[PDB]
Amino acid sequence: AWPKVQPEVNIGVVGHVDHGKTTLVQAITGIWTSKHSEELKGMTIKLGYAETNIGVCESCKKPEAYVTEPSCKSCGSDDEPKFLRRISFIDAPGHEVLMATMLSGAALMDGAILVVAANEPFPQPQTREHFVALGIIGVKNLIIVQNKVDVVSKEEALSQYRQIKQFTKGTWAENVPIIPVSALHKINIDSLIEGIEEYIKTPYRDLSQKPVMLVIRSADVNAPGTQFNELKGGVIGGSIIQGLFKVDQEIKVLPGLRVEKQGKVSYEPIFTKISSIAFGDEEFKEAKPGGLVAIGTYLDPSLTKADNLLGSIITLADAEVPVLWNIRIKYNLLERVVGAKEMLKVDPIRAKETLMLSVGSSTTLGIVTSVKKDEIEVELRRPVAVWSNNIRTVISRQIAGRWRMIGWGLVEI
Ligand SMILES: Nc1nc2c(ncn2[C@@H]2O[C@H](COP(=O)(O)OP(=O)(O)CP(=O)(O)O)[C@@H](O)[C@H]2O)c(=O)[nH]1
Ligand code: NA
Ligand code: NA
Ligand code: NA
Repeated sequence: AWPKVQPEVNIGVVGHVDHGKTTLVQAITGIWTSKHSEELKGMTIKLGYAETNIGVCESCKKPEAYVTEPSCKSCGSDDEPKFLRRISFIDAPGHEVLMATMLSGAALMDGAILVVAANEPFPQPQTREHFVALGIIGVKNLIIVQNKVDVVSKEEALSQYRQIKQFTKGTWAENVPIIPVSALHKINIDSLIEGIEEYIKTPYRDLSQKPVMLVIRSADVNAPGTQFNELKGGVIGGSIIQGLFKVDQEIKVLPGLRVEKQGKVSYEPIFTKISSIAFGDEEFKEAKPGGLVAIGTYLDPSLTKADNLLGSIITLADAEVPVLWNIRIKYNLLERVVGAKEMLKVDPIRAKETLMLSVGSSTTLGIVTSVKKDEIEVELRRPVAVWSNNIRTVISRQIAGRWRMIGWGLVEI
């Protein structure tokens, strides 16, 4: 029997609307992440999450030898496959109005799959925008998956293949592989598993770093395999980006609970202890980077699920983490509005304007109070928890009623 371990790597799945991201995750994991019959009142808005084990049948033909279940009967072997690792997928919504959600999920990714529909002109707006965001944030362990190849001839697929290679030529993604599949009919998925093992290696983890977990609200993610057992108290979900946490460790939620004392709005950190640690349906004594973890606490559930709880990160109780209402950012602007149907030119940052800041897994609006050539200073509508000095931020500006990614930078403390 394969061992029960936590997922050790997060693979993002991004791409233009309806290109088949959720169906590809289902092809790999067997899990349909988005309740898709109807949603709220015309797309999925939450992140999708699913996990799978990955194995390989030793004396069997590749790529068919790679498996996602402990069986080798498909290749004539009577042995169990060799367990390789457990992986997880962060499924981001494709709609252009939901870019903040993609950026929030991109903070959790160790690698990424860019889904490109073979029956659509390349590149579509969010194909370009999700690709640029990946390079901006540093998720450069990328596989480009040519989905829906069942719809088109081998000629048309190869034609689009050459377009993608020319698009990536001269960029950081020049050597990125392109793997054609049919997610819906599960064709050539084995070559994608092989590509994942070859191009999305599990990253080195510095397990001595100060433990930091980026929180994902329960209402912002669909994780069918994970469940909130809250007999001991509220459960907080998210992903560990550095260090490790253990059961019985004293922790704090930052910035914390909104409090208005005499008309003064502040955020009080919430302290608790880790009652339990869960990945999917299994309990663990420790939690490392990789996978969506469920941190069981002793807090009352009405607190952990409250909208007034600005729970952006979790750290150890005695960790030093500034919570800033004002931040300075060494920024860089793009050359063009990438996610629009027509690529506008981006105007420079001007004082007194409102910008959207993606920091870790949170999004915050703020007022520019100082503009320089390579630095800005922002008055934040809500504080952000800054656990390090080299923290990436993505800058967005509202254009035509839609927030569009215009630049990036580093939060300087
Ligand atoms: N013919 C064919 N259709 C596919 C394939 N993969 C997905 N589709 C179809 O495309 C449609 C959208 O697929 P879905 O996986 O939901 O796309 P999505 O990208 O997750 C939608 P969103 O961008 O809102 O997240 C569905 O009808 C699905 O059946 C494929 O490999 N071949
Ligand atoms: Na599986
Ligand atoms: Na990362
Ligand atoms: Na084809």
